[PDB]
Amino acid sequence: VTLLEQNPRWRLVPRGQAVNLRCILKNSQYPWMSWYQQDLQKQLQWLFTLRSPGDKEVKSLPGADYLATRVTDTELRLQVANMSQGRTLYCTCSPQTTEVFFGKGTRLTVVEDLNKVFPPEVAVFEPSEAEISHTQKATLVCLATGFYPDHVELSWWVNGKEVHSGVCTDPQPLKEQPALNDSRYALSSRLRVSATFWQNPRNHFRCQVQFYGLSENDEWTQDRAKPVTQIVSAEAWGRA
Amino acid sequence: QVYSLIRPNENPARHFVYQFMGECYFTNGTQRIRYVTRYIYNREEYVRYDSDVGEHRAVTELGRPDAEYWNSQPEILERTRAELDTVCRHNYEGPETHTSLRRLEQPNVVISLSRTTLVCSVTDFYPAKIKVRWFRNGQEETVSSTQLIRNGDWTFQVLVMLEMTVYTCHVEHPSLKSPITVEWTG
Amino acid sequence: DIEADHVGTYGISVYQSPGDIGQYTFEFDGDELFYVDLDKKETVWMLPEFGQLASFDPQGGLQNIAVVKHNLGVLTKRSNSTPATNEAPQATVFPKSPVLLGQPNTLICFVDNIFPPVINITWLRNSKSVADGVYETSFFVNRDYSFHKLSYLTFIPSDDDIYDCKVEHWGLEEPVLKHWTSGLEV
Amino acid sequence: GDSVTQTEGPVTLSEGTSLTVNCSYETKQYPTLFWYVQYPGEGPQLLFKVPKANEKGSSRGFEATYNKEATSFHLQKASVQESDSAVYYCALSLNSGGSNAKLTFGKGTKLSVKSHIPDPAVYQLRDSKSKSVCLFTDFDSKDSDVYITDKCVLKSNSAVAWSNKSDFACA
Ligand SMILES: *[C@@H]1O[C@H](CO)[C@@H](O)[C@H](O)[C@H]1NC(C)=O
Ligand SMILES: *[C@@H]1O[C@H](CO)[C@@H](O)[C@H](O)[C@H]1NC(C)=O
Repeated sequence: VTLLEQNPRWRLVPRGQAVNLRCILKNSQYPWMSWYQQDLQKQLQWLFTLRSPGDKEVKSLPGADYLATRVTDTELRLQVANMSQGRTLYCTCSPQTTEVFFGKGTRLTVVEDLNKVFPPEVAVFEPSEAEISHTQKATLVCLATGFYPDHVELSWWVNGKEVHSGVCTDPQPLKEQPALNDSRYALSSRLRVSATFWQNPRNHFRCQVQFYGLSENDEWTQDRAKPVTQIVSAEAWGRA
Repeated sequence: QVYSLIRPNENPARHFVYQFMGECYFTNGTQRIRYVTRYIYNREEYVRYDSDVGEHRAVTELGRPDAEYWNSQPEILERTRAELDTVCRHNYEGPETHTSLRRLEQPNVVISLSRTTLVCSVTDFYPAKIKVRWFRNGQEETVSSTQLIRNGDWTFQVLVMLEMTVYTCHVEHPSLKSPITVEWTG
Repeated sequence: DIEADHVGTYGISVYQSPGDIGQYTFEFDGDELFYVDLDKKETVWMLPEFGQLASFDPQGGLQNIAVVKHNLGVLTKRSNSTPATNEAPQATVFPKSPVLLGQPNTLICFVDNIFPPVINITWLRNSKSVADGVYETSFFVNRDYSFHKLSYLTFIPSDDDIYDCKVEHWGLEEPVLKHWTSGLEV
Repeated sequence: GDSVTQTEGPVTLSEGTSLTVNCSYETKQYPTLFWYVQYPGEGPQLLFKVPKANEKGSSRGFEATYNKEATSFHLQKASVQESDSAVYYCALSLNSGGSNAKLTFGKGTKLSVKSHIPDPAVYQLRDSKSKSVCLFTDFDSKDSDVYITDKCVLKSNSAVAWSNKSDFACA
């Protein structure tokens, strides 16, 4: 199972701001906790290794100033200040016999202007009648377009329960402006069910997309709605 | 070049002193290496690993849980066993070849005499392996010498006393191409 | 005892509580290779020439103390907090080189049977304190798990001066004073 | 232990072929060699480790030899699979030096496995908008305002393409 717990998963960081990260250890046989950095080019680099409570280490590499702290026997902190380049920070645990276990990670996205944040638009599409009569299978397609940053995660819901059978999501989003680095992203997903399942109107299909955007602590003076952390979804009933 | 260290194992889950030490014993260079770790709590060794045994052993009753736990974990027992190669053998064949095994300090010999007789003082040399001899014309056993004095700054000194009342103090040391002879006056 | 040609103590961790006092050293044939300054997190070689040839990552020694600090807390909660009594140290003053008046020399104070490893060693020239030109080594471990330490004082051997090595320890009702003059033997 | 050199990716293989990711380490102290795999939506997880030199570790179909002679740790698999399309990292850690839990990673090697594999199928679907979404199940674009997603593995493959211009057809 999970020997660690790192929160949060995503973070929108203005340029020059500070970020405080947590990590909780769940196994005593892995007391050597560490921080690892993975840059935008997917290069892993070791930062600190703290063992006893009260340890305090400092590392200053280009793009971010670090400050790790071992508060208690299971509490590991990390402060990232003066951030000008986005990166991902993984909390790890290991015994003295080196066996490093990485957590889920925290993706830090640095933005210079907050006017580029956009929430995704979700739309489900009912499967074609040609597939139902040819393969006896119905494939629903969900689509989330025009969001920045890519701090989203999609999940399907059938009658209030999250399903996974026949559910595929794109591992990486698409860039709507491929020539731009601050390009808005798009993400799709699929759900395959039997033809008899889709032909049952009693079944409720839902595509939930959790978007992590802005908080109420951020000043916003624009003519459009604030791109705050919200849940955009779309429903579709069964058709026979 | 680069020194390797022995890592002590961890315990699972009013003045006090705790000591840990990892010892590497060398005989024919690296042909005979003995590796021993010691866990000391208040002048009482309670857990010891010995390469001649191959596993941790409880020196006192206080160390029975720690020795059983460390030996029950294969990844822990194998890491301790491998330290004979990753620490003992590495340090001797590596950094110590450039530092300790190369340091040579030539001795200084003075031959002043005083009795209550005719002592020879050999000071500031390294290593401690040294041979001192007395010979007016032929060497005489007779005569007592002090123990090897360790100055603590990587030098040694020794004092040999000639019980008997052209004398020469003969000294042979690995730092000398030829033995040092001094013309004693008495 | 163990018979060998060389003994490499590649890791000596000593920790005391309360006070959060630690020490990490490397030894070879009884002499100190270096010590890791736990406050500055840097390796300090006794022989500066050895630091120019070899090297050692001090973070390994720092994490070595983190283990013994952890094990000591677990052992304190196991032995029902059983502390070790204090010992009375013994000092000995002797010169490093044969004493020649006018020629610079170093005076050595050898304090043995030190436990716990906390001590206050100071020199006196004619009953007056001297703090400049004084070097002090780390706590060397003994086979009975007590400690010994050496202090050094550079001086000009004159026929008049009288030197004292003052030793203050918890196991001493009164401070120990060892004397030395230019016309003594030892 | 300074560097770990790895095979410059990306590696494109057909399902059923053999993988060979080279790795050569350079260190001054005895290391323990590792192989880590990171999937496109997950964090790096340990594949297997080799603590003892001149031995081999195995995980799934992957093997690597702690070759102390040539200082290599080449990753090899007999029959690759699409599900193994990820980035692989060669890593080491000093057994008796420096900090604990300190790994030295290479640059990483990306692996893309295309299926070997007929009966393609393109469908059109729509709901409550009147854009258009098309589904491509092809075993094996230049137009503007047309977005085509990468083919999902899910074995059944499927790629999603959509466009918001009026005169757009699956075609
Ligand atoms: C082992 O030591 C002996 C002397 O004790 C020496 O003659 C020999 O060369 C050494 N090395 C061997 C036997 O490989
Ligand atoms: C011993 O006492 C303190 C150390 O706590 C120090 O200031 C002093 O110089 C030492 N020596 C004495 C008092 O002779």
